[PDB]
Amino acid sequence: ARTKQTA
Amino acid sequence: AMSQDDDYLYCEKCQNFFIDSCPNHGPPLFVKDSMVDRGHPNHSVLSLPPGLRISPSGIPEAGLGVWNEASDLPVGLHFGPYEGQITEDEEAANSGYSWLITKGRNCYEYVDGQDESQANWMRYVNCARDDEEQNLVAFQYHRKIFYRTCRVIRPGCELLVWYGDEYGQELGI
Ligand SMILES: Nc1ncnc2c1ncn2[C@@H]1O[C@H](CSCC[C@H](N)C(=O)O)[C@@H](O)[C@H]1O
Ligand SMILES: [Zn+2]
Repeated sequence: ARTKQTA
Repeated sequence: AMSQDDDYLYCEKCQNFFIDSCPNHGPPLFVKDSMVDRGHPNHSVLSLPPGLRISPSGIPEAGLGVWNEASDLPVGLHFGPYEGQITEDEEAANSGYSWLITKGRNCYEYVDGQDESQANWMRYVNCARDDEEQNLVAFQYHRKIFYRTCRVIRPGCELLVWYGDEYGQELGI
């Protein structure tokens, strides 16, 4: 869950 | 939708999407990383653009961060691409240094900046906890990730980007 995600 | 399309840039001030230039503000300034030999062990640190500095974050217990030093950074300044190891392996999902890259149509990659010899300085940019300290927006462009300034950044201010809602919950925000 420590995955950076874009809008 | 232009909103969701890789080929398009976005102008903060106008709310315009464009391919080459905002019709009002012209083409965006992309700042180059500094030159460093591929695979260098301190590649991520050494790739840092002039005018910035890697120093302990102002966020408590957040490790290192990236500070602006030289002069005011204007709105709409672009940084990147975020570098790292490209992979679909889901243990990359957990490094804490990965961005999801959407290849469209329910398929995706990770770019994992965990390894300093493969990553660039953007791995050191910390996560904003409130929209008042956020001065970078991460976004996907040409199948890669870039950060752009969404406010003026004065000397002595830390650069801070929003990691997405899932990682933010994980950070307790
Ligand atoms: N708002 C925040 N609060 C607490 N820790 C944060 C944070 N933003 C980033 N971090 C820390 O930084 C990690 C993301 S990687 C960012 C660079 C890291 N600070 C480093 O020293 O290399 C997270 O796992 C977390 O430990
Ligand atoms: Zn514009």
